[PDB]
Amino acid sequence: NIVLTQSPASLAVSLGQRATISCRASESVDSYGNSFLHWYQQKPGQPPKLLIYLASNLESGVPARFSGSGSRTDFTLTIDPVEADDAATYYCQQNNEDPFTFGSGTKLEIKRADAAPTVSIFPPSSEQLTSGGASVVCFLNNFYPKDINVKWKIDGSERQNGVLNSWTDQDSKDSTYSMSSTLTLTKDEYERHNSYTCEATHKTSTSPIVKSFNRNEC
Amino acid sequence: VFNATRFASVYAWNRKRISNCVADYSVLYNSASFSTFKCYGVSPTKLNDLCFTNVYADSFVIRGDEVRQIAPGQTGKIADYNYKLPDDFTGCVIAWNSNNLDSKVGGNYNYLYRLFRKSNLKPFERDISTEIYQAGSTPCNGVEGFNCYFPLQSYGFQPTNGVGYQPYRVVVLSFELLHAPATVCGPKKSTNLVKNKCVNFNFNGLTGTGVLTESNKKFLPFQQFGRDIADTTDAVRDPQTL
Amino acid sequence: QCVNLTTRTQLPPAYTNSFTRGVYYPDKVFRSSVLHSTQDLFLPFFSNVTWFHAIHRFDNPVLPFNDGVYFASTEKSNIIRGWIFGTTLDSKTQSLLIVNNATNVVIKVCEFQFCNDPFLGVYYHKNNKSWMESEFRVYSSANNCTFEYVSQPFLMDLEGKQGNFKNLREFVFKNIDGYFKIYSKHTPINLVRDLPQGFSALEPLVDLPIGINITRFQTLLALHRSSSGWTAGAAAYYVGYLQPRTFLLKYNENGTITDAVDC
Amino acid sequence: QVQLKQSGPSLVQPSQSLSITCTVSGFSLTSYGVHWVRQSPGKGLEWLGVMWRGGNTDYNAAFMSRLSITKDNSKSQVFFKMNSLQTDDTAIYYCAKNGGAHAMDFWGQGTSVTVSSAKTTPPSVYPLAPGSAAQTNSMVTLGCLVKGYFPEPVTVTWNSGSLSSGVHTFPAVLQSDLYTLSSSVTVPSSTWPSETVTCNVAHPASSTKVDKKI
Repeated sequence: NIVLTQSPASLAVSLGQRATISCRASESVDSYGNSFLHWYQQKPGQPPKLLIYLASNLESGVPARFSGSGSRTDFTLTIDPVEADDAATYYCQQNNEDPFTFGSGTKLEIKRADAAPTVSIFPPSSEQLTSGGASVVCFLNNFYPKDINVKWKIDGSERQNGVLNSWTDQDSKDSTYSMSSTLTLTKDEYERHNSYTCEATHKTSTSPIVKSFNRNEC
Repeated sequence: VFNATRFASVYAWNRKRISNCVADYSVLYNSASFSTFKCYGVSPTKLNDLCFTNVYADSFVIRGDEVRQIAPGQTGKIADYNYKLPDDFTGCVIAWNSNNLDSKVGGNYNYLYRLFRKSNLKPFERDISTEIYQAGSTPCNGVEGFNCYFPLQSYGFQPTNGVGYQPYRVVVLSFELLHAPATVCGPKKSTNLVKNKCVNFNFNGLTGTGVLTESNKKFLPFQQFGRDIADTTDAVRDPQTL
Repeated sequence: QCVNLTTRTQLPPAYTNSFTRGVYYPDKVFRSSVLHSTQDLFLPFFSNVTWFHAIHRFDNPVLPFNDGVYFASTEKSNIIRGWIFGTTLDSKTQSLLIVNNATNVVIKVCEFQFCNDPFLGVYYHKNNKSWMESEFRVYSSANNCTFEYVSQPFLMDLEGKQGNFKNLREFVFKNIDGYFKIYSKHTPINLVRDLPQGFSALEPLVDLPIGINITRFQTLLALHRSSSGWTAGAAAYYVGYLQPRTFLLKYNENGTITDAVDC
Repeated sequence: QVQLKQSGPSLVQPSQSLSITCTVSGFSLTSYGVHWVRQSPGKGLEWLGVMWRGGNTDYNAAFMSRLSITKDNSKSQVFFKMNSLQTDDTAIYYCAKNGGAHAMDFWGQGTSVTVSSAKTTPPSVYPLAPGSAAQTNSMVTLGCLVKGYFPEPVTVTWNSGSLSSGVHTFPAVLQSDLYTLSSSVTVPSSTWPSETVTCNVAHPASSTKVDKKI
């Protein structure tokens, strides 16, 4: 049982600095002439890919910012300079001993300035209301940090049964966060009350995110 | 070798044995067409007018930051397991860009290089074997797997590579001069002709100072220069047309 | 390969006496109407030299090359095809191989694994002659070649002719700091006995900067048959050992050596 | 050029077995051993096993007793025999080309394996357009709602992937025998409602392609 204790779980590093993603191992070393690991990078919308094999060799196609080293137990990945297109999850792979397990994965994040989320509500189309459903979506995009709490509040009574959020990790190029909040209702529930409000609370935004809309506004 | 149709790997290089001919080395140094031209122990302009016993041109491809490994007194995976040069290597290493030459659609992943070997290679020792070796005392007994690494690694070749990751067509000119006959040399400069005047001369066979004239004297085509009764400088054969 | 000729009649190593042969231009110093005294590897005049025959008696022994060897070939059918030089004449080290197959003069230096008896074979020499060579059993294989040379294409007279000796081909082989200087001289003759009583200076042929140790040598011979039941034509060659002695060189008004003197 | 996509499975039920075949392209199967991993069950990537160059197989401590790899040299296909699948085994299986030191240089698309006996449900593809009272700042925000679909995989884009800078896709939530997917895009007013924008949605699990103009 080889458990690569990859630490930390995430990094908040600004542009131009040096990010340090460690990877600890227990078994084993002295395979041939080294004991290093293979490093990968998986974006939120792309499968993983090999950057550097054995933490000390060259690889074409990837930028020169990726480097690293490592001791017999602790292995280090070096990203210097941290640009605005390297926000993704990095892993390490055991290859000198079976099982060839992987690490827990460190989420390298770009430390941008704090920003408030947007607000925009999309009531259901004529086709949805005609069929019988009513799906309202309230998008809160382009915010930082990931601390966001969206709660749908129907003016008759707060609804927390059909709510559902899809939080997206920090994209590679777009250094901000994004989350889609949805609410499943029927035409009777949508036509029950007139005004409906999308409420949310963000860490940066001192004022609450509030946007109300009427059932007839379509 | 400098304009080869295909360049081989760092471990299976194409060694061209040069012997019994002449070739200028300063013509390529001052050509401004190649990127790197670094000689160890002797300047490239000094060896241009010096003979050698044999000259081997080892053609292979390596990355920009990998050229430092192929040199005397330098270690590395390619310098220890693929192509070991001696610590007293008095040769030269020429390199130039290859992105617009050896690249293809989707990248040229045909080049390979050995990461590890059972033992270190000796100076000037080629090894084209792909034998899969074992890591520890538990051998896999043949096929790859279970801590049995494959010796050769894939070679990334993309057009958007960096200056250190760029592959270069390397041509290592290993020079050697021993007590054996010196079969490799370089060419000389242009020629002049002035007659009826005391002037210095240096022909193909001899030099000195004298007055150049013409006469009906005969000369054996199988000889270079003549001598008088007292072994003094006499009429000689023109190195040019007879 | 390992096929030995059965037509070779065992006879003792007869010899002759060179009158004044074995003289050449020792260097590239042109001279005219002077007597140049110089010490180099020449054949002593009125010395004894061996007599080997290549006929239906066929001698091709392994003879030494320690000090220097001089060749003389009286031929009426152009039986000579080349020579072999080396330390032990095998694939253990480098060996200088000279071949003349009537199309190209090949000169190479490799680890030639020479056969027990190198020769070339002419097929159908009696009826529908055509004087064509097809058998090439000089050596089996070669490894670690250091020198290669191939002359321009040509056509040598392969016609086996009878009568008196008409071709006098003489050569000299020596080593000076690895620079092997080879000499040659071809002149017509009308001879019916051993080496003629005369004089002829040999000119430089080539200069091979090889740099090998040579202690023995052999000679190629052509055979005819219409590989043990093969015979040869009509030709003979001679071997003379050189010595570092002083000799005079009588250069004529044209600048060619016409006479010489021993010490 | 290099393709290592997976296909073969029709319905993966819990406590059952089914084989997965991964395509081999770009290299000879007898030269490199296809690696196997799954898509982050909780923590980061996890290892499943690796096939030798025509020899034996190695597996992880957790997946040795449940999963098995079989190499078919006659058909040039890599089979992956699954056994005793549970609800927590739902993840995307990936194949990869072997490097030098058992690395994974190249990667494929794989296939979405969902361990559940529920029936196939088509997607409720509808566009998320702004209302008549919606405001704008010389740019409009558009979205697509792909909700109530099962099983994975599914594809969502804008105009067959015309834009890539302002296009954003959200992760699919793993619900009880269901999934919820959505998307968003920021385009200028000159592209909508001035020009026609169509959200392309494809569900390879059901082979259904639903296009909805915004």
